[PDB]
Amino acid sequence: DQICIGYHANNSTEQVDTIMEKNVTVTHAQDILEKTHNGKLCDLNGVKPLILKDCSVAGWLLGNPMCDEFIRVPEWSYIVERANPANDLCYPGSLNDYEELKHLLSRINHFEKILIIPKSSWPNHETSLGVSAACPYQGAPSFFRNVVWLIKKNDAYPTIKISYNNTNREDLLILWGIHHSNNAEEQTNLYKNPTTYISVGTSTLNQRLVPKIATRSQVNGQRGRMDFFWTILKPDDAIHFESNGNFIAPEYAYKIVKKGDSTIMKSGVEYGHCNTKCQTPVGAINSSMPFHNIHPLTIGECPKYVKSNKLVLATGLRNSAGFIEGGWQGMVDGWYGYHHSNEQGSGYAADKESTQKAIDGVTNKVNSIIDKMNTQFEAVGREFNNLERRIENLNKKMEDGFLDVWTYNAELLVLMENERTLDFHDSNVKNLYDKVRLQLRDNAKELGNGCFEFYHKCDNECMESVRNGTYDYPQYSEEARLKRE
Amino acid sequence: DQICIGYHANNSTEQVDTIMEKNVTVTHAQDILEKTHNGKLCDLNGVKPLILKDCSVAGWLLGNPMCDEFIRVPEWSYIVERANPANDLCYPGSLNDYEELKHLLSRINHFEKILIIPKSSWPNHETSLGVSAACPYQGAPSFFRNVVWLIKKNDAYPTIKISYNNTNREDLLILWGIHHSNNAEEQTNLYKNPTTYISVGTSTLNQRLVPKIATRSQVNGQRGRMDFFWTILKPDDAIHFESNGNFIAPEYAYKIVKKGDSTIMKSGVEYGHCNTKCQTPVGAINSSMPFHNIHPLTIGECPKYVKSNKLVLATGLRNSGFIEGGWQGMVDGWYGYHHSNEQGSGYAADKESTQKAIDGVTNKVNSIIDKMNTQFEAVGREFNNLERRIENLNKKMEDGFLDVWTYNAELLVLMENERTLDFHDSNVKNLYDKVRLQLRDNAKELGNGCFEFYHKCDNECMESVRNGTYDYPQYSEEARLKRE
Amino acid sequence: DQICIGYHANNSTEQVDTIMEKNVTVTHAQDILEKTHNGKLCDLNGVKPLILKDCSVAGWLLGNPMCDEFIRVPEWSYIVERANPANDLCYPGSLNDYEELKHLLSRINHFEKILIIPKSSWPNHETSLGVSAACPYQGAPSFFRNVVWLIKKNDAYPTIKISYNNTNREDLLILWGIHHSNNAEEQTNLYKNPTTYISVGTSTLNQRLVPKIATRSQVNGQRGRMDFFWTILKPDDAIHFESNGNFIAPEYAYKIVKKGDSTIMKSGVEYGHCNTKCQTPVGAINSSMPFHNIHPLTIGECPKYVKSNKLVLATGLRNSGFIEGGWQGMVDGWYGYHHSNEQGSGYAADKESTQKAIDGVTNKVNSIIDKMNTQFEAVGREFNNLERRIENLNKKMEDGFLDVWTYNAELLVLMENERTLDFHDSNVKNLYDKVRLQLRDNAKELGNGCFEFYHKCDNECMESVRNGTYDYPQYSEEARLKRE
Ligand SMILES: *[C@@H]1O[C@H](CO)[C@@H](O)[C@H](O)[C@H]1NC(C)=O
Ligand SMILES: *[C@@H]1O[C@H](CO)[C@@H](O)[C@H](O)[C@H]1NC(C)=O
Ligand SMILES: *[C@@H]1O[C@H](CO)[C@@H](O)[C@H](O)[C@H]1NC(C)=O
Ligand SMILES: *[C@@H]1O[C@H](CO)[C@@H](O)[C@H](O)[C@H]1NC(C)=O
Ligand SMILES: *[C@@H]1O[C@H](CO)[C@@H](O)[C@H](O)[C@H]1NC(C)=O
Ligand SMILES: *[C@@H]1O[C@H](CO)[C@@H](O)[C@H](O)[C@H]1NC(C)=O
Ligand SMILES: *[C@@H]1O[C@H](CO)[C@@H](O)[C@H](O)[C@H]1NC(C)=O
Repeated sequence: DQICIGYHANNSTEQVDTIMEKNVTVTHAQDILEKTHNGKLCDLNGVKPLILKDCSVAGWLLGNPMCDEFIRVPEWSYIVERANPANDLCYPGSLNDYEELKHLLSRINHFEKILIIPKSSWPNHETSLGVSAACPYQGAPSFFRNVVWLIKKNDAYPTIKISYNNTNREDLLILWGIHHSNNAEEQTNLYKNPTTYISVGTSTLNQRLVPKIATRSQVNGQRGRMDFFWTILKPDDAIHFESNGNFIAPEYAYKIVKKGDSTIMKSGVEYGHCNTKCQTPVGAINSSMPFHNIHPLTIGECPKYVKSNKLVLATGLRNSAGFIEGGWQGMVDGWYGYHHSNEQGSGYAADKESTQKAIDGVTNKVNSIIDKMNTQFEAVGREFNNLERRIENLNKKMEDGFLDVWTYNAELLVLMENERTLDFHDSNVKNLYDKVRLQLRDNAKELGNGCFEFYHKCDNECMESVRNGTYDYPQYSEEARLKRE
Repeated sequence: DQICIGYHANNSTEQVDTIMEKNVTVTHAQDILEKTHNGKLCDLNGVKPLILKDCSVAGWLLGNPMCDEFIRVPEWSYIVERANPANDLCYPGSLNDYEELKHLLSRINHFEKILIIPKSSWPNHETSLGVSAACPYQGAPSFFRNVVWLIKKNDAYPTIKISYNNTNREDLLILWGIHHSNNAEEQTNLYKNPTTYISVGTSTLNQRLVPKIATRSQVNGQRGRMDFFWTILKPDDAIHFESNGNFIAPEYAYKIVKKGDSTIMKSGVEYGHCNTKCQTPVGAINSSMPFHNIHPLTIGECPKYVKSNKLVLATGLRNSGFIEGGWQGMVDGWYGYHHSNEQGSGYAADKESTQKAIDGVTNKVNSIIDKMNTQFEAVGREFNNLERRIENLNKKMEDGFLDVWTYNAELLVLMENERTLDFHDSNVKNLYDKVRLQLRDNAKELGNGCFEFYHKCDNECMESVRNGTYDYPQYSEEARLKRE
Repeated sequence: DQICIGYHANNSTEQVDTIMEKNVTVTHAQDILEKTHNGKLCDLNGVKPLILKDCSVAGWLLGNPMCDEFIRVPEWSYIVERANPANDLCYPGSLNDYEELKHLLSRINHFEKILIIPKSSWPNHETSLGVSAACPYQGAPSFFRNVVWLIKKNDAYPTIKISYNNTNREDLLILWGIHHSNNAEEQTNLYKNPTTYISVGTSTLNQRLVPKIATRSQVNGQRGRMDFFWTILKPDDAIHFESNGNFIAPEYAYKIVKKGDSTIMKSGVEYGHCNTKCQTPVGAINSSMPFHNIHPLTIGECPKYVKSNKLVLATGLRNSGFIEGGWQGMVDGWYGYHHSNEQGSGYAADKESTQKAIDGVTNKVNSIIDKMNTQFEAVGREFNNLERRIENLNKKMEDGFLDVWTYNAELLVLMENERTLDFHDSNVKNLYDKVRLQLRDNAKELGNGCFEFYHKCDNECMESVRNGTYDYPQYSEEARLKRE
């Protein structure tokens, strides 16, 4: 007749690795790595992205004829540009500080196109003949919609002096430009004056733009260039333009309210009509998990990116070395338990108030690991041009350096803490074995099989008494002494 | 008679968290995070900062007539500016590469102003009428002091050619400027020449400045602009100027000796006459702790910034077995003995086990604290309105380090608090098993962490249990008779 | 007569630290810090570096007469420059975006010089008279090899109009320049037109360079300057030039194909005809270790730089318990027994317990090593003197990761070293308990980790305890008679 102390077992094929042991098969386990994404672009904390479809920020702002998605997205959380946007700056040219404009325009609380300078304001200039084939609507010469290309009237280009005073109590992104002619004849056939200039003036702005007339290669059919510039006119300031020619003048402008920053996501996944806290270029994540293996370029309150394919914590115990050779599959109601063998019956009876302390403790470990990184911050990817490659490497080295920090720390944490969990189970069961012993030492033989050879025949009642620690060895003393000497 | 094994307890309400348990009351604790700061701007490693009051670096450098208060301080460690300096450039304009000059001048080991180009070097030119309302000394029209605004003399502005050969064995910060007019009438009225230029050339510098005459909105009453430029002249180089107008000419210059760098601190906190190794915009830290939560924009050998409000390490044993009782009566050691015999009762601590634990617990805390080995660096924010991308790259960096340090500092505390509390438990068990091995069968293992002496033990054999000098033969027969 | 439980000891003087215990001498150890290099510059993953001996990238790209080691390498993994290169721009001047060109040229998969504008293309200009004493070759005036300094012919400089269509299926790096003359007399002597220009135009380039005729300081004996500009002409694009004068015309251009990035290294070390995955300026690393203390500025897949001088993990046994005592005589194992009987005294080891430990501590060391992500390709970057703020940003990042990696590594060693020692203590105690249950009421627990056999035990009887097959009945009555 004997009683034994044991640990739970099940059908789990789940494996965890530890610092000193690999491919340990455990009963229960929880992966702290989120590997799933919805596959759709979604809203970020309630606000909808500005999905410029085959358009660029420059083409959308200046008003490329081919771009016809609604300018009326009043607020956005991030801009979604396709990589290599199809339609951008139809007339060959540039936009100064495109990348800084895009950054400002990444998250905008209020975007309202207003007309600041009417086409009626150019009485001595022609507003209808500033078109090019390169910028084409329905197979006809057209131009940028929100900017005007002014040419001569009656072989004359009288000097322009104009001003717009922002009266709107809201900042204004005003876009203007210069046309670079290809020859002196082209200069005198669109403008009339040979030497030209553009002056732009605000409180912060002093500009002098002179055309560069020289032979250039042809892009989109034209050997001339249009270089655009921008400023943010403050609530009560005036912008002053002066030109004797070569002026792509502002007609429309944009009201800007700037509160918060984001990035331009480059992706092709469709808007899924959803909301998320974390947005990847390939999908969106809904998770409290601490780490993720999806995409480096994430926007929102996102998990930390690591290179791991799996990060399996151990929420349970081993499946079938120590004094207790194996696990009892038949035990169902507890992790730690007793086995009573006597004449009345032999069965498995688990010990709660030991399993319960274990399940709460291991659960708190998992939750402490998951929640103590509530350091989740708003973060984004970035964009740098082809003459900022050195700054790009700083970004790559920072992003890669943080990756290697988390990947090493996370895996070691999993390996270190999983070992402690498995030994915490081995320590917990010995405390049950030691509690049963030290209460019946003389009456049973410590076989070391995890079992005690009960010299005294114990009924089902003293089994529960041993479980409750209420075994009186005087009550059962001599029946064991007869088997003893 | 019986002898008991147990641990110490006290009045402390200090609570610590482990990775597996929360709100665990312990006898002693240690927070490894610093929340206390001086509340004053102290000197950094012996050097007093350059506190500019309602002054910007540009206004202090160029000589804003309202900014001349801090003219003679030979060296400094960091520059203190208010968030919105009120004086700055009286005549509207700019200073090229301002934020790089600010960085260069954040830590200077020698600054001295010298007269490089006297006002007597400008005959045939006028040194007296270059004054504006925007720059005001005692309500009177004035202008920047360290630079000169030359204007025409006798309705003529002769082209001037001037050179300065630095001879001072130290580098010279030379500033100069161009005045952008507003109309052709303003130009001729100030400099008879209509088309103008400023050529500036050193060994490293080739500069051509031509004025931008155009209408602009007004600020500080003037619609014109003064764009300023600077260069560092190496100790045996010369700077060569040439202009036919619009030349804001250097009069004074500064000897620079830069042997290190810091940043500009934006703060209005008063100057306390103190010394510190770590300074924040809100105060100074002299802690040796690894982590801190005072301010992000620290400057110096500072702890690591974390988002925690508390980081409490367990240095005690009150909570977290079959010995589940903590003796509040024991007042001399962490682990100890309790003897109950017919002679009396008493508490006595195991000094060996207690001191071994104390020195080990103190090493665990000292390991975490002293292994940090922080480096010196400054965390100022020094990027302009068209440099926002670099500004975010700094933000993601210093926020990415926040998340690394906070997550690791928190778990380190949780992880090592568990080991500490189980270190205490196992140290208790070692005392129990020590006592058990001596009393093989001469006493009964009660199971509550105590032993029931079968024989009778006086106070001196109780001391034999403490000293490991218990004689099993002496009480063996007496105890054997006690059984049955 | 007695059997015992203990651990192995040797001559090892290796000292490690734990979180609670300092300077503990162990039997076996392993340092996870790499502290050695080969002292030579090696190939990076099978690709030779471009070693510009006392040459700058400008002096090699432009044809400095003394730097003109024409390319023998079609590709390179990184560029090795000296700290202060000695040749560079012989005629004083500048190269636009020099630091970004050095990033692009830092790793090149294929590089081939080609003649794009033959000197036969200039029939109305003098291609032979453009030399200077600033650029000397073999005692004679020379100039840059890969560019032509066109001057006037027959007191006439007709406006230049030239175009080069790229037809090479590869991108072309083209370099041109502008000469800044010192006076109007010099301008009319070398060129004839007094007001000049240089227009350069591709699909992505619109440029207008005008000379800066002004007095400058004398560098390399010349007060003139030559400012060079570069572009990358895409495979089916044309560059267009137009110059009134002051034109330093492209003669030779370079084919560029670019597939990776790898910084420029400043080292005086000599090439060693070797290959590595990790390179430092001091030497090259051949390590699988997680961390290193060799040089901050590495290139390749490298361990992590830290400030530590040693990161010694413990794989041994000594001086971790109350089964204390080390047996120097117990070779051939880590855990085992000491048998003392009339037949003699000897040691024996528990093979299964020892092997389970050496495999456990081996995995611990290999887990700390293998979980390292072997980084990526790496760099030490370079910024110029008006970019000191970004340098500070790069400094903060590199120094920030140091403090992160050092602290995490050091404390990881301290934490895992404690439990490695406690792993041995608990494994020894498990052998003690295994023997005690076989020796039930046949010996007495002395408490020092040794069992005094009540009966008399043979040599083979001792072996039965190790074997796990000790018959309590066979020696039952003898021990009862020895217990009085
Ligand atoms: C652990 O299991 C995986 C999956 O079968 C296997 O790839 C790996 O080799 C195993 N680890 C060891 C040490 O055998
Ligand atoms: C711990 O203590 C604080 C203060 O009483 C209490 O608000 C908090 O709920 C407690 N946390 C837990 C898990 O009991
Ligand atoms: C624009 O209008 C406001 C109205 O108060 C006026 O103060 C201002 O002078 C104008 N701003 C200019 C010319 O900068
Ligand atoms: C300045 O004076 C010294 C006197 O020896 C002279 O060598 C040096 O050339 C001068 N510097 C310049 C730029 O002329
Ligand atoms: C130290 O002990 C080992 C065997 O344990 C032996 O091989 C080695 O030679 C000894 N080292 C020295 C310096 O004596
Ligand atoms: C540990 O060993 C080193 C080298 O012998 C010694 O400098 C140091 O003082 C020792 N540490 C302590 C706490 O004794
Ligand atoms: C260059 O050559 C090809 C083939 O003749 C031609 O199609 C192309 O237009 C040329 N490009 C330029 C910019 O001249």
